[PDB]
Amino acid sequence: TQRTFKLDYSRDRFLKDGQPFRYISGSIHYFRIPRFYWEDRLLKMKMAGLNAIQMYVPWNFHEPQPGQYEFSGDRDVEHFIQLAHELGLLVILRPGPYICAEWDMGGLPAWLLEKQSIVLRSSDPDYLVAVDKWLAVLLPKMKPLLYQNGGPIITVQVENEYGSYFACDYDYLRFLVHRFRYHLGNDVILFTTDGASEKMLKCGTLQDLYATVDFGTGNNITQAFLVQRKFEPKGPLINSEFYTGWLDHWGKPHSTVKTKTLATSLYNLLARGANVNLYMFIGGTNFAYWNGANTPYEPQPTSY
Amino acid sequence: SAPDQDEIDALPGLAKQPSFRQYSGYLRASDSKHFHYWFVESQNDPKNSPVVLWLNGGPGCSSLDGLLTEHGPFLIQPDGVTLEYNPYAWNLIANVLYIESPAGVGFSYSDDKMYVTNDTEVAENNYEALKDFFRLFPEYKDNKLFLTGESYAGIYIPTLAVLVMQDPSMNLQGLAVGNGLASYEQNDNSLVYFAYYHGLLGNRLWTSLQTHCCAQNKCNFYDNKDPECVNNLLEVSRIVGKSGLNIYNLYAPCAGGVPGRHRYEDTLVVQDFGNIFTRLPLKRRFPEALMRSGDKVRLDPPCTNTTAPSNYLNNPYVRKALHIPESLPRWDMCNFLVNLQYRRLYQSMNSQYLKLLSSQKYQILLYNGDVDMACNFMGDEWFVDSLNQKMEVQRRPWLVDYGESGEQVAGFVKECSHITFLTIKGAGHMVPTDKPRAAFTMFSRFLNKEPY
Amino acid sequence: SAPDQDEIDALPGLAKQPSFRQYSGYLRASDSKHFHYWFVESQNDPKNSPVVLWLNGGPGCSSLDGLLTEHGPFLIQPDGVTLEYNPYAWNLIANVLYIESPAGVGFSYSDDKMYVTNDTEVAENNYEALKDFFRLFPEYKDNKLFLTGESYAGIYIPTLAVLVMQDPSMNLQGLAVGNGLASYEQNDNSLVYFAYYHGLLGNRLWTSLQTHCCAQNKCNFYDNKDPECVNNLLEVSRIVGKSGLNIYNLYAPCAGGVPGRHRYEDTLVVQDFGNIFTRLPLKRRFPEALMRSGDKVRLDPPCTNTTAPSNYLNNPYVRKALHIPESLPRWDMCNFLVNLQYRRLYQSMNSQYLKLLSSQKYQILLYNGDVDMACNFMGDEWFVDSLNQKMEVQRRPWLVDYGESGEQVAGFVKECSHITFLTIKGAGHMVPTDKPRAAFTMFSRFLNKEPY
Ligand SMILES: *[C@@H]1O[C@H](CO)[C@@H](O[C@@H]2O[C@H](CO)[C@@H](O[C@@H]3O[C@H](CO)[C@@H](O)[C@H](O)[C@@H]3O)[C@H](O)[C@H]2NC(C)=O)[C@H](O)[C@H]1NC(C)=O
Ligand SMILES: *[C@@H]1O[C@H](CO)[C@@H](O[C@@H]2O[C@H](CO)[C@@H](O[C@@H]3O[C@H](CO)[C@@H](O)[C@H](O)[C@@H]3O)[C@H](O)[C@H]2NC(C)=O)[C@H](O)[C@H]1NC(C)=O
Ligand SMILES: *[C@@H]1O[C@H](CO)[C@@H](O)[C@H](O)[C@H]1NC(C)=O
Ligand SMILES: *[C@@H]1O[C@H](CO)[C@@H](O)[C@H](O)[C@H]1NC(C)=O
Ligand SMILES: *[C@@H]1O[C@H](CO)[C@@H](O)[C@H](O)[C@H]1NC(C)=O
Repeated sequence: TQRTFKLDYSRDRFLKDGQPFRYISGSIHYFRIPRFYWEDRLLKMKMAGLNAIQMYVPWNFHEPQPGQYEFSGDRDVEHFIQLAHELGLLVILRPGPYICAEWDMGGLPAWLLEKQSIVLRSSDPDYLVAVDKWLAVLLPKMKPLLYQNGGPIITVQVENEYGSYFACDYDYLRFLVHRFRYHLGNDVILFTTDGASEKMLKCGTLQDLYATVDFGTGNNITQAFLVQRKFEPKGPLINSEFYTGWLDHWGKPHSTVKTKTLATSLYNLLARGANVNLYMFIGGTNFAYWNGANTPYEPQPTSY
Repeated sequence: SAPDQDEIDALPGLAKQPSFRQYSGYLRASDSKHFHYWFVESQNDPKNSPVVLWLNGGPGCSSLDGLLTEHGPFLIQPDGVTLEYNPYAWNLIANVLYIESPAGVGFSYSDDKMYVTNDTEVAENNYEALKDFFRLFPEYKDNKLFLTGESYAGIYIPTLAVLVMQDPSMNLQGLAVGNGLASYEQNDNSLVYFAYYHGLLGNRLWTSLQTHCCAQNKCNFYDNKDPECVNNLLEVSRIVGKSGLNIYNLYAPCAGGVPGRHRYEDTLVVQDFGNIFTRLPLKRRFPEALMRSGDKVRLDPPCTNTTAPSNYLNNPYVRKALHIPESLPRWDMCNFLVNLQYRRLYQSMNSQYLKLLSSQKYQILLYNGDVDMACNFMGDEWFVDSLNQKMEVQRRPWLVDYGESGEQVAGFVKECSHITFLTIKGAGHMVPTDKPRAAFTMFSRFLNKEPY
Repeated sequence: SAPDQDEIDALPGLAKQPSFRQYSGYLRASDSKHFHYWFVESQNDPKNSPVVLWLNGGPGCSSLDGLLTEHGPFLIQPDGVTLEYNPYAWNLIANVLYIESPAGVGFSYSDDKMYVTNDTEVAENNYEALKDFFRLFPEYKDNKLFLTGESYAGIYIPTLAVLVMQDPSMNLQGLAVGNGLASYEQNDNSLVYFAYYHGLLGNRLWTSLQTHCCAQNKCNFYDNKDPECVNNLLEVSRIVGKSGLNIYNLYAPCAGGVPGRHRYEDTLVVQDFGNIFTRLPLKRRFPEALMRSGDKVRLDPPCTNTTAPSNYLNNPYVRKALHIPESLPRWDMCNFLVNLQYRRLYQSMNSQYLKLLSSQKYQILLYNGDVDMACNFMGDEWFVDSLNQKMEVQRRPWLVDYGESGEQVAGFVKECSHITFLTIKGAGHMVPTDKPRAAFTMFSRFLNKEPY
């Protein structure tokens, strides 16, 4: 009756309690929706037939000021995970520390910028120290929620399109991976997500860490999973963010993608037996200053 | 601490970057000479993992062979472009430091470009390189240190070990030598026996050998002067070298074939390390080879295809990443010129092993692949028996378990206090290439001093 | 002509039916006994292709092993359901007749069900079966006939050959024996040497053996009575049998493992053919095994997984297709009871080989896998050297070419007029399983009498 979840390299899949498994997940951000309504969306997610969720932990949402942490009520992410477990949903946790996500500063707290020349998402000693401290705070809360400890957490993302960042630091990724293994244990399943082109995986992937890609309906699916397999010859095919829609910008016309086109693409992905997460399943809300920005500057609106 | 200018940003041909830190640079040999090093940190808790030094043999061959092709953290696939992680790599439980020694081998060099050297100079250069290493990576001085190598490193390692024994700053915990040449006499004799009992000589040759080279139960295959005896030994060497057998693995195929055409281009491949039958009058086929300008010569092991490793190390992006001065010429696993100009000085390893055994503080293990003829297991078991040490465990076989496939025999082990002999069933000169997993299990139990 | 009732309509588990004709039936052994045969016609011009008889050894093992697992027209995949054509099958250039002999082995039987027999009875039954075969398939009487076999068939074949030599109707053209037991004395001696030179004995054991079992250059490992000598030999046999080594292939894995648990169910697996160390006082572990009713016992080779072949031959649709009476019980590669009740009569093959050499009309070749310990190559080379024949070619190695991979060494060959010794480098007891292609090239040049 012991819960043995691990990747099955032989049969290109997951194994859950000895049984073949692949997940069909949707993204839900507990923070872009008020806690009053969490259950609601999650139940709808269950009613849609998803068996897992893929969610981000925004560092800035819990530590607005250095050493000040908020984790209760609307701030109680752990309660959100527990609620998902109570609904019979599994959880894919994506704790960053950078999440992108059209969210402010990719989740990183603005007070990091108190060092003017500090570098984010690099081997900057002060950045690495702050990241480490955040992990040492957040991850022990997630530990009892791990699948092997009886909770809903089955896999953990370490980055987000790291291949798009200029640094191409593999020491940084190694440092993150060592700290994640240290705080969470060797049992955890760790994965990455990057744009579906080998150029990004070049700087995103890492030994001792599973590699996945993301892509929407405007990508050759065969080519995308071939790209993944070039980095993961064995194991499940995974699209961690199969885009069902797209973000908006103020002034830019609202992006719309036809429903049934997404449906056809989703069927195609499913027919390969891969693991897919629908980003986003619910978008929720851009509160007071939680929006992000692109370059050339174009802020995302309140509606998500 | 670590030299940032030596750290490896990335290695081309690898799809996913290593999860452990790895450095590549140069260590201070004698002022002009600068050894080429490649350090790879443990894949689990490197800060507290033992430090294992690796040296290849030759003399004149690169220690990057054990890394890129035997037990390094990654291995070159046949395409010579892609690198695949090795589930049986030695770097899974230890911090391995590979050293291309002496100068001129691989990426090692010297200001004066004097590739000629000798046992004493190589030992002094190795000791100075180890001191520099410990001064460049002070954080690993405390880690348990082990000296390992293969083939000709069977001479290098113990002589260097005597030097290591004189430095209290180095935490020497034990030593391990794979298929080492303990004694040219014991090696040549065991080789002749091996050849007869492995169907390489024949009863006619065997009878002649016993008649012209032996006393009653005493055979002299080392410095025998009997004319027909020497002729028989020359025939034996002809058969071992250029009749088509793989001196590194009797039971393995020959890469591209040796008894066919000698060469297909103007590049000559030499496979004589000049360490076998040294006291026998050989034929000077080296002067027969053209000495004209532009005649490129390279030293490669017999029936071994070095193409892949060369094409990797010689790849501009890899050479750049590995901080290798663009000045230095092309890369080869073994340097012909180094071997040709090498000066052998030691005769037997008796004194070295006696020096190491006198302290009785280090755990030493010698392991031999049972299909090798360059340093056959018999010669090393004879040597170790001739050491006349106290027996701690009577010879017996040792087992290894493979994924859902039951227990299997990996070899035999003889244990005397602080020194052990072990065979690896089915492995050749490059034990990690033939029996990766068994090599890893034995290495792990050695390093961890867990009795078998 | 051919017996229509014996023809094979089809064989289950095979996706595409054979392109050559194949029969399966029974040949008249002594009136009560009826041998089980399996004839497979050549895949090219069978009407004019030579007839090669194949016999396995034991004593008490099925000749269907060489077919379904060594050099038959098809091989059983690990699933034990599917059959795949073999690109290296002996039936590519010859008509091979496999005979399960003696009665009781495989699908052979007798009215009286007297499985007990002896060398002379087995030879007479084989001769009567050959006569019946030639009377059932008169069209192949003219085809060149060759007698081949393996292991214990090293006794069977030459004694039977003497009978074959008395029949002018059989077109005996030559004979070939793979890893045959030419002499228990020469085999035990060569085995002890093999064990020492292959790291199986150790210097302590070697010294004791030389002290208690040898004259000066004379060793007696056959009928030595010295007490400690016999104890050392018993230890040797313990190590060879039940320490984890594969007596059929030193360098190969052990199927499921022998030094683990003895058995996992109420089926006991015996791996002693009782042909080795016969003059040595063994321990009666057979009475130790339970004799109670329902204790099923089967004879299988050490570290060999016979499951697949059994599950194929024992499959109702295959048994039906192969015209096998439903009465007969389950199928095993070797019959324990047959071995237990077997009576060995011949001591050495000297007289048989002298009888075959006196005619000087037949081409004979003995080939041995260099990693076997049941009938090691050394014992057979010694035997052949002890035959004192005229040397025609001094011992040398022979080559074989593989697809775009250059020439390779396959072994060594000694040629005396009409009789030759050959080694197969890398092959075990079942040479076709370890070196299929080399086995085929050697077989082809033998049959075609093309000198190497
Ligand atoms: C030693 O290893 C090197 C590794 O690169 C081998 O080189 C590769 O050899 C293969 C087989 O000969 C070549 O494949 C061939 O490609 C041609 C087309 O160019 C095709 O027509 C042939 O049928 C075959 O597929 C491959 O191109 C070649 N690659 C390189 C970079 O050299 C070399 O053959 C090995 N030699 C020995 C003696 O082991
Ligand atoms: C000897 O050969 C026979 C050939 O049939 C082997 O039997 C097969 O063994 C494999 C491996 O143990 C079995 O596969 C297993 O299947 C189960 C599901 O039933 C699965 O959970 C395991 O992970 C594995 O895949 C296979 O079913 C079995 N088939 C038959 C017909 O027996 C046997 O294991 C071999 N034994 C030895 C000692 O070599
Ligand atoms: C994707 O690319 C592969 C090969 O690059 C091709 O076979 C396939 O038809 C393409 N499919 C789409 C939908 O572009
Ligand atoms: C090795 O070569 C150096 C070159 O100067 C020489 O000084 C030294 O004496 C040589 N070694 C021996 C043992 O002679
Ligand atoms: C073999 O057994 C038969 C059984 O009747 C017997 O007649 C025969 O004499 C035996 N062989 C020898 C050589 O005694």
